[PDB]
Amino acid sequence: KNFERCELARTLKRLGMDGYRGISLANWMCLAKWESGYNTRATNYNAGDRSTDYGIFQINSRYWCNDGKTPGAVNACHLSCSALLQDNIADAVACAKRVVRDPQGIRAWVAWRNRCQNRDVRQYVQGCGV
Repeated sequence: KNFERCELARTLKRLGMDGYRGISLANWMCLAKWESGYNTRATNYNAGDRSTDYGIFQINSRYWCNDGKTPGAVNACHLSCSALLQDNIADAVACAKRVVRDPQGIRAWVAWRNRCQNRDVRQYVQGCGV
């Protein structure tokens, strides 16, 4: 499913993402935008280390979810990577929260550092009623 901007903003807000561990909704939107373009079915195989990024947040199989084909991987979110490919983003949001509970916080995603950190992210939630 490809979410429309404001639709996603409220979906994330209802899921408890607004200010989760100090992370604003605009930051989460900027993350999803640059990671998948708001596409829940987005996937990226990393030939270099044999891992795969799944869903709207492009969560990696090496540490977060289990797909059974990533060498020496763990499943910190305790989810089949398949759960990160559903139209319903509840499980992906639960896993994204797990990711940020670690020391790096939102910085875990390099794309957030590249395109959201110290950037004007207000545009992501303007007019969405959040």
